[PDB]
Amino acid sequence: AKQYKNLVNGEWKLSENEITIYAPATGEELGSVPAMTQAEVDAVYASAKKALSDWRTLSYVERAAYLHKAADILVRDAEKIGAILSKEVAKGHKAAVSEVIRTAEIINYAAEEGLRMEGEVLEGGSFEAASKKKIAIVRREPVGLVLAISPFNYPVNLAGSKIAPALIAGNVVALKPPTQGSISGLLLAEAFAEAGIPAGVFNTITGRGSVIGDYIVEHEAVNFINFTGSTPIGEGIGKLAGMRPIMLELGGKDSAIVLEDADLALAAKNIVAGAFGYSGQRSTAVKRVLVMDKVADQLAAEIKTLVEKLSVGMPEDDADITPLIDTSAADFVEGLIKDATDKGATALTAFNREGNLISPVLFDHVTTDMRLAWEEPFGPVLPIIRVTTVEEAIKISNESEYGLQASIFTTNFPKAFGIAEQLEVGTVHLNNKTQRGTDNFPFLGAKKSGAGVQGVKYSIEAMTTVKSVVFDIQ
Amino acid sequence: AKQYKNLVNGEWKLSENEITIYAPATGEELGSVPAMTQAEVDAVYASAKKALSDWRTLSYVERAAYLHKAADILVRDAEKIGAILSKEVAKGHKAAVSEVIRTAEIINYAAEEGLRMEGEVLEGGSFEAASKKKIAIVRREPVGLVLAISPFNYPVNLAGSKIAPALIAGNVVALKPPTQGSISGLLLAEAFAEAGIPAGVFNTITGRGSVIGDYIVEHEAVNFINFTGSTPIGEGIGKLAGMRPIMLELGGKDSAIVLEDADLALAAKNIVAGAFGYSGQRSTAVKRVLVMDKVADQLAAEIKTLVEKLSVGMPEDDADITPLIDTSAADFVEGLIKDATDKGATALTAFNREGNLISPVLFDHVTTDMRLAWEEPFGPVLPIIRVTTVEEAIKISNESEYGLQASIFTTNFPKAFGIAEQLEVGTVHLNNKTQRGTDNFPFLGAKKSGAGVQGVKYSIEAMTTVKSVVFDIQ
Amino acid sequence: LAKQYKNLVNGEWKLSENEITIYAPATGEELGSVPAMTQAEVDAVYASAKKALSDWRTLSYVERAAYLHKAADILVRDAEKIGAILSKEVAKGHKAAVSEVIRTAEIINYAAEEGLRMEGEVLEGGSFEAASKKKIAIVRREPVGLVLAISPFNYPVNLAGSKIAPALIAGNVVALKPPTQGSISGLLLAEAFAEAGIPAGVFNTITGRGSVIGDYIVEHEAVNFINFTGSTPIGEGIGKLAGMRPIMLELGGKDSAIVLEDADLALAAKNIVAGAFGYSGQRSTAVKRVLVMDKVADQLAAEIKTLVEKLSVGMPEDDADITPLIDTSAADFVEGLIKDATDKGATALTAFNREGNLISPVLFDHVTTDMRLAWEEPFGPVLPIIRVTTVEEAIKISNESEYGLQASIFTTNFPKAFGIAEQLEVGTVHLNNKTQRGTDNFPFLGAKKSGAGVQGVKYSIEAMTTVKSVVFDIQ
Amino acid sequence: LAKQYKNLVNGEWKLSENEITIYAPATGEELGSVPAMTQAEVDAVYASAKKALSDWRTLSYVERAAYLHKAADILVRDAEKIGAILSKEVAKGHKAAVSEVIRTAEIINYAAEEGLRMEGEVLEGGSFEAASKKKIAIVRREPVGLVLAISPFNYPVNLAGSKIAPALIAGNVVALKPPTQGSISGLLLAEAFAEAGIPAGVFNTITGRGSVIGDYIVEHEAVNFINFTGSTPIGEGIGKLAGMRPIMLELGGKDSAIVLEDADLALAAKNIVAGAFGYSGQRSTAVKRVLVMDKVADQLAAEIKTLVEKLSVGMPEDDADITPLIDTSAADFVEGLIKDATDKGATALTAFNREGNLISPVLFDHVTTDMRLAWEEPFGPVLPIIRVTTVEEAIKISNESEYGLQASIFTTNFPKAFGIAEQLEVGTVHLNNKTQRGTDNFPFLGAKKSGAGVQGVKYSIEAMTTVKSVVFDIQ
Repeated sequence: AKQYKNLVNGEWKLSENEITIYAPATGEELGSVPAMTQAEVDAVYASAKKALSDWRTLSYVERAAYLHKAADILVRDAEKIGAILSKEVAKGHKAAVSEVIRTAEIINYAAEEGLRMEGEVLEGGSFEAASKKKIAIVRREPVGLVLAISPFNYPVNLAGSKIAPALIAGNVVALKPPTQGSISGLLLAEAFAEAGIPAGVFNTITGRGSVIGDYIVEHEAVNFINFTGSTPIGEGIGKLAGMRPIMLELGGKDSAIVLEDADLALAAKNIVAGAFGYSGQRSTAVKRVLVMDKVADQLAAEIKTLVEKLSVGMPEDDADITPLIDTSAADFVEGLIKDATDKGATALTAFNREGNLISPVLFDHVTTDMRLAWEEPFGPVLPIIRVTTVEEAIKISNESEYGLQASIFTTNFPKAFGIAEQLEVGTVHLNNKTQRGTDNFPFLGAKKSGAGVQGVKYSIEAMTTVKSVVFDIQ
Repeated sequence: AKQYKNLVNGEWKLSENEITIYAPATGEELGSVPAMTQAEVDAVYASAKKALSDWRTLSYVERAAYLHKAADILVRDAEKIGAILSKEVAKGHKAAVSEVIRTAEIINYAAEEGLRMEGEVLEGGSFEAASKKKIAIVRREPVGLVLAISPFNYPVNLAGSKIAPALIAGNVVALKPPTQGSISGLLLAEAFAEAGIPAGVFNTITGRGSVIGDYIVEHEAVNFINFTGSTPIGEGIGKLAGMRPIMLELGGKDSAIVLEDADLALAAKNIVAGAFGYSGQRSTAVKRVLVMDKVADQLAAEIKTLVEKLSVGMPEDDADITPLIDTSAADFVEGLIKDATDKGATALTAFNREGNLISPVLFDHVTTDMRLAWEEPFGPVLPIIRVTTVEEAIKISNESEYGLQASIFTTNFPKAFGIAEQLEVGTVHLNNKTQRGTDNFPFLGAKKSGAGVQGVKYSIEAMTTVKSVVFDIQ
Repeated sequence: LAKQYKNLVNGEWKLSENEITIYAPATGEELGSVPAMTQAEVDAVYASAKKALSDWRTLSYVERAAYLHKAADILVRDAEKIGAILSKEVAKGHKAAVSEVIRTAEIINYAAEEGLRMEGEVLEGGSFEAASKKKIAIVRREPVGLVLAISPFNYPVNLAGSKIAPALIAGNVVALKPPTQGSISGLLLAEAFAEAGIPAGVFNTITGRGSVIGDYIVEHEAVNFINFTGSTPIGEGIGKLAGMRPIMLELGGKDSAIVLEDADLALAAKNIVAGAFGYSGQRSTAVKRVLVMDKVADQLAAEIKTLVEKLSVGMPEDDADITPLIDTSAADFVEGLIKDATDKGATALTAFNREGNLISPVLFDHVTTDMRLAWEEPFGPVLPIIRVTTVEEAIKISNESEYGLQASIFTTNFPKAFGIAEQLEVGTVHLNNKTQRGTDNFPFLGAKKSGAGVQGVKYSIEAMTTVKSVVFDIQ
Repeated sequence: LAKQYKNLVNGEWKLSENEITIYAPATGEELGSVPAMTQAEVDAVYASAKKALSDWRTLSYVERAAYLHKAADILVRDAEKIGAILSKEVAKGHKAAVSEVIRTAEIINYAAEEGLRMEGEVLEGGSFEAASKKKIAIVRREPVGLVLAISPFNYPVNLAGSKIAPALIAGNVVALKPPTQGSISGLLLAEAFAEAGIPAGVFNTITGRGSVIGDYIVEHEAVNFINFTGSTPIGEGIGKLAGMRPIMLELGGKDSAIVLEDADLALAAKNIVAGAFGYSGQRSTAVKRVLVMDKVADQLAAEIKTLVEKLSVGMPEDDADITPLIDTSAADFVEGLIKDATDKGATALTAFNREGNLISPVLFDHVTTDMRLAWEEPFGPVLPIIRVTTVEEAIKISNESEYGLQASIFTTNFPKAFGIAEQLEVGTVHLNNKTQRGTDNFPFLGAKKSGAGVQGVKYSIEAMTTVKSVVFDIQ
């Protein structure tokens, strides 16, 4: 347990006050992180804007080199970092190390994607004959200062997924990790520091959201806000952003539509893996099964068999189901479970809770009057909602305020594509669980699920603008 | 003078209350536009969302046919529409007709640009070997209901520049013109009505900002806000946008940097043309001259002689300088002229005001102490600021809160490019006035100049999103 | 009614001292004559084209597009007039011939709008080495120069315009050499461009005997690009005569229809027959061999047989499904394939009949790969059904062909169909539908002997443009 | 010291019954020997490549990229080992030879990362016709098959890797035929791919005598694509042997450097001399004629003269600017161009000397269009200065050449330079800098006799790929 420091203008800085961070699964004290003041935030942003001029005028090759070096150090330190990440957010140990490796893969991919950035030459003669000698040389430029806010459930992966695309394009960056997860974000920062990233190009901010939460987002120095977290926090960010560009990755309630001709064994396998991965603490998780009545009984029984095999225990033992992030999270999940039971749902697996470790709960015969049909639990509970027509399944799917992803299980792929067109989501996975991977694919959501398009090349594009130079050929 | 009506769900609807419109130059009564209630706004949006489903399922070529017919109708009625448009916002008669013709060019170009919408196919094997059989089919979709808000100084051109890109992409649209400029916006709507646009696919809103101003923007049926107007109004819109995507075309203070090796006569021609067009009531217009001392005196003389040749009079006579949009506008410009005179600027041309018809005022020896060096006048007044180094011109240029376009006048193009890379603007014009065109080129502004990227293909991309369908090849 | 037709040369209409009489293949009716150009007259066409190139490539895209749109308008106006003669010249159904002219106008309009929004690119030296971070490349599109467009008899207007309009929008000049059978239809298409006001020499035509100018028009150093549709052997020859100059070749095919056990057999049969016997099978893109899993072969053969029996057999003016073949050699060849299959023991499910060069549609079942009909492109109304017992065997037999234009897969398992498509050596695979070139914005290409280059509108434009790079250092 | 080298054949190293001994062109030193393959041994190379193609193209992009990155890493490691031998083999400066190997590694790495993230497209039938609005085309990239790569003596590693890496990342298999003079350097490159673990048959080498296998390796049916850099006459012969198969040719140049009256003459002279005399002028891309406005010609000539007189002349081991030319025939040819210019009255501003095949750098002024040096590519250290009176004249003379690779424009008026560039019949125009292929992400192409196809990394990958369309109807 160390006293961790922020990276500020090439230096490691403590603050007057600090926040002690405990392992959710064991209460073990892991260390402290600084409680930055609003003025300390100003200093970070000031250092970053000063470094921006020299950073954006480097070559793409040179900026890519730092990112590649940082990714190499992350791979080297994957076990060290993953061990601490595992404790900090109660994530299975092996899964935590895999998160660090995936972050390195994304950083390397972003570097090589961004370095081949291309512009366009537009012909005035495409629009009016009199301007045929006028051409526009359109080149990309960084937006400036990117504020990256990562989430507790991917405190390294969804930090690097923001940082690396921003840096390659010439942006400078300030990372605000979640307090629960700030140790992991600082451990990611060290790899960038050791890679030699110039002073102020990349910095970190830590503190409680009461002191600095709104402040870091409102600050006029910030040119882009890239956030992953809860919908209510993300909606608040949208207001404070003003005219500034944003990327928001918010909640989800992904539907898994199972038609009558589906491969029920494949459906059940994917639904359980996607729904209960990391105890259901993921935006891109199967969170409601919309199953045609004719196959519902059998599908529910095969899902139940797989849920009962999920291990329930501690992160260090690589348990499928680990304790939730904090007591409020599990209290909210328990309330949803109770509301379903009170309204008549069938508990195919039994609710149990020891501390914040909730056993995986599978409900059948869930109806739309139950909170569990709509509210995102961020816990290990899955509702099965029976439907009688595919039109009903589409309407119930679309009635959700969320629209991140959806799955369609069916052997009729032309019909599945037609269904996909009508779903109000970013991505539809056919005969597979929802997921944001592979990380080159676009990742986005409709409605309250957020704004902007992620995925590596899409993040790069989102965090750049264009500069047009127009002249007349003579 | 007639009673004008809003296009709502295929019918021309009146309101209980109405607003009488008068020509700003003559006081002639041109007619009345409806003063909608919030309930009538609700009905407009309900019609749009109800028409969205059928509209988005049409083929691209079917949507393009409506736009082509609307543009053909505008060309037919260009004289008729321009004649009234000239009265409504005191634009030169010939320039008003040219606006309508240009709008049709944009509408046709948008139709053909958008109908060739392509998707992309991404390989899971680009990122990891285990996903080589997984591919993503990424296709474009509309964002939903687009609220289009046009400006008084281009009430047709910068209405159609938003409507056509939206429509071709399968969005539905509600056009909120400015009250002064609503007749022209409704005349534009007639062209779309006569083209047979399905009921609810395109609608108009008119009314008072105090009743429906914020209501139309914050309404939850609106999925995209596309606005051109003043920077304080745009800032208000960004706050009300929340998470929803926006496009804002706000103010400008475009600088014209004139170096020592410049063609001073050519610079003066372009500077005067760009600065005093439509009496300076344009966001993209030379609004300040940053000239090196050595050539300042000769440049000022060449600019002065050209300002003296500008005609000053009534729109129907095609005067270069016409009466400003309203008395508040002229009052504000008079105050900037007075503040510069009182601080010691040399008026190379005489300030004369007759009603709201202000004569073109050219100031020399302007300094950063004066309001005219920074504030956007939206009137026929042009400051000349002398600088000693290129670094000083760049610093003064970027110190503005606006960053729309810039002009560089020089014979050294490699140097001009290096300067353009440092200017915080969307577009840099070499040896030419700042201008929005050609309409296929990107049009964007940095800082308080707005958000998002316009130009035809860029507009279409902004007002679409993507839908990814992922599946495994077997 | 048998007019004497003229070539469009540098804005003028020119006869030649000798001529070639064109006869209707279905009736023998004399339709007119076309000039038999000398090599010296070809020289004049090419000299006029290169002269016009300088002023044509320097027009704006908008100006070039306006000419194309006008020409397409005129084609739509005269679609009945032109289709009436096209039908006679190549013995194509009257309604089909008119539809060809309409489809050509749609391609021309689409090419103009596709080509005018062509874009360049800006590349960063700093993408590759830090020392060149201030060096940028401004890359803009340019035409290749003079494009020789050679159209085919089976689409003498459609696959003339598919070359002319993409070439013209990008700033190329064009010379159209139709086939003798199809030259009248090509000159009628030329009328529309002339009336559209296309500048003198920007678009020209050439007609003549192959023994006089056949190789000459290709070997001429004035030609910078050859865009050809026709037979494989004739296309192979052009490949040698082209030298280093770029080419596009649209040659023959032997498209396979793979029918799996889970396929909708009735739908598969409908698509197979429509694609196989359209225009009497005289189409490079067309189902020319059914590879059917044995479990469903009997039912599929029965479904196909009943449709083939319903095909009409008659004259172009009657819009018969099966019209007379292009000439006597073509019909003899088809009869030879029919006789080899019969002699080797194939089952004729429909009756062979021949009146002149009008061959009735022949469906064969139980075809084996020792039969010529299994491999050789007939360009006639005959279709073999070949039974297989595994998908792997169907893939091997499909890929053993020297042709690789398109393939159809009929199945309800689309993930599997995609895996099969990855292994098929073809340009395009159609799922639960017949092979086809359309829609004309899609890519159209063949592997192996089926051709060279990628067509479809935007792809055809890219093939007939090059790049001009301007590199400078920012200071 | 002199080693016996072997070809890489299906993952094994093979000798041949006969071999070819390679000697250092600067010293006559015996460097080693390479096999003299027979036609049957060529058959075995191509058969092994075609067998490996199926397994190679079904790998993921990342897997293929990993092999390329490993090979480059090995190349950087052995850059001094390989550079030292390359220096001797083609009489290139020792330092410049090592740099060529390093640049090859850089190009290989760039091609790996460029190729792995190439994408397909989804096209809408509803863009062309309403009735097809539910039909979509899923268009993905596929390799062309076996790529024959032919590298040149002047860049035997760099312009081998510029073909091998783009070909491989796209899923093609490759056979590399280096030039005899340069075959050792080509086989040393092959070792780096072998040590990287490239699967057997995916990459192979061929060496032999042109009189034995010269045409055979190109005419072979197994080859699906020929990618060649070398002389124009050799490249012309490849075009006809290629048939319908796609090709890329990098041939000769006669790049003009147009110097206008407002140009910085001192900077123009520096760039002209560095470009014209690099590697003794043995480069297709290189200033080979100066077209200078007569008002500044006198001052430019003296500025060029001063720098030419400073160039070092000597052995590769000493890193001289001017090294011995590749062989005697090449020096004889350059001497004949120098003599023709002298005999026709040109002014020699620097003296002509020839030690063996080491020719001193000759600058000629007052060169006229009747002199062979004004037109013919010397591939030697001689540079003509040609005085013009108008920019129009400079454009005309430039465009009269049968070569059209690149051109330089030296001036302060960039809008005018851009207008001049549009009129130049070349691939790339450099403003106020020497002509050059780099940076290697930029397009590299030539007009007229200067080649065919567009090079540069991403352009090379696109040229050696095709498309596979899968079309279906949404329900």
